[PDB]
Amino acid sequence: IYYNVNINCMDPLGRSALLIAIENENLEIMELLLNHSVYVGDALLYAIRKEVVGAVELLLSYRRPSGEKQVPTLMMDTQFSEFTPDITPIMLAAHTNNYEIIKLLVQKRV
Amino acid sequence: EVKLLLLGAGESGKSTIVKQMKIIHEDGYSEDECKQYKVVVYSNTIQSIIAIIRAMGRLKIDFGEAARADDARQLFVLELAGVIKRLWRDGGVQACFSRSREYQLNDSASYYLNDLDRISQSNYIPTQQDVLRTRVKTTGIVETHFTFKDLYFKMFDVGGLRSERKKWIHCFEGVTAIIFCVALSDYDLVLAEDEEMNRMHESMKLFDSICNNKWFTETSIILFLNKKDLFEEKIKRSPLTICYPEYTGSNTYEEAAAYIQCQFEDLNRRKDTKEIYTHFTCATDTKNVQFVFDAVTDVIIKNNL
Amino acid sequence: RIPLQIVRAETELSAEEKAFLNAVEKGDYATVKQALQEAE
Ligand SMILES: Nc1nc2c(ncn2[C@@H]2O[C@H](COP(=O)(O)OP(=O)(O)OP(=O)(O)O)[C@@H](O)[C@H]2O)c(=O)[nH]1
Repeated sequence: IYYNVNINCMDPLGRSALLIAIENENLEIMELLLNHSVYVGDALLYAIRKEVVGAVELLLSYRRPSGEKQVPTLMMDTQFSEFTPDITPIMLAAHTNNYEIIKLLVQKRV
Repeated sequence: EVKLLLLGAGESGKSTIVKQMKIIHEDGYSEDECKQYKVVVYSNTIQSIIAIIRAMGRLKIDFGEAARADDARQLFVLELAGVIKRLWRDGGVQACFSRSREYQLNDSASYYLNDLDRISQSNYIPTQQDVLRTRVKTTGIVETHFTFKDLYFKMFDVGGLRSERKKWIHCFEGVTAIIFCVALSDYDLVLAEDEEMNRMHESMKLFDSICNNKWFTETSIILFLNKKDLFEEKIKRSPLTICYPEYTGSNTYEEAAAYIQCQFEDLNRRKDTKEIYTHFTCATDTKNVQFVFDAVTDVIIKNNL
Repeated sequence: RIPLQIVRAETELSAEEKAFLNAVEKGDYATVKQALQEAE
């Protein structure tokens, strides 16, 4: 209503609100930040490295429903990525050695 | 190319500036286009007198004459011209009109109601000023294209109300300039969507958002302190302290206007980095808007060299 | 490229069974009691 706060704002350490929700494993705050259409770029990599099954399930399952008018336009958040740009989610899941995330990724034709 | 956003709270004058970009930069509304606004003039007139009558209950105001009670019943069901005239000229109705800050009344109400004889003729064709004075809410975006000084203006009119905010985020890409409209005459008014919210504080907090947003670091920020004509009249009867309890200046146009300008310009949190280009405007005055928009265009050219 | 598939068949759990196991994992007593009472 007021446009006061950029929801995709970063911190001094390079984490966003969604990454802070993922690191603390707050599924409620994670889904609440997802419901307002925040930026979701590379958050699945942070969830896979954190080895949270519920966060990986939420990031896999929420990206499909309720996508309307592209994404809201956002600029200059995309420079800082802890994960390398060559990395893909199945490869990082293989590096993490977690079984459930690998199974959920393999089920989706990867 | 110049991407130009018209922003501001509800009823601040955005779409009226858009109407002016038609006539000022182009042949403008045709008789036939004027005729299309007749039903809007009528609706604005009828809805305005209804609003005043309705408010008389909330305000504990009686009709100057008992005979108006049946005119009021007739008005709601609906000869119509006669009924509206008698109501409008009633002393109770006029007492309520005088207190319109205590309810929600269109700015052009008295404009039309005072011209009822003219607008009620069977052959009535709205004048260009009648069109400029019309009130039609603006929901969604109104992108129109115009060319000034050979610039290809891509102009975005958007809804000023808080319900219309969702559309604003999509249009923020590549904005050369924002004209942010503020109704000067709103210090004592409350929002239609929130009657515990003063309109001028709402306009400040948005301007706090829009001026300091990181999307508009390189965008030229133009402030139209609009409805200068209405403000000039109102300031002589409604004190600025309603809005700004700390104000110790005069209730005169020049001093009170200057103070409002200062309050808005103070919201800039990057004053040693960014200008606000402020103009006092009457959006319904073609000559004024042409002069101001010319000046604005010069600022935009100079800022894109 | 290299295709990848589940070589050995693990049957997928239904929505109600997955919700029941998640409720048992989170320790919510009332939801597990409601599911057990609705199971029969
Ligand atoms: N006389 C006069 N009337 C004005 C002035 N500014 C606006 N109005 C009138 O007051 C109303 C406000 O103008 P609008 O174009 O509806 O304002 P807006 O900001 O576009 O409104 P939204 O549709 O809510 O965005 C209209 O009826 C205008 O004719 C002004 O400076 N002088």
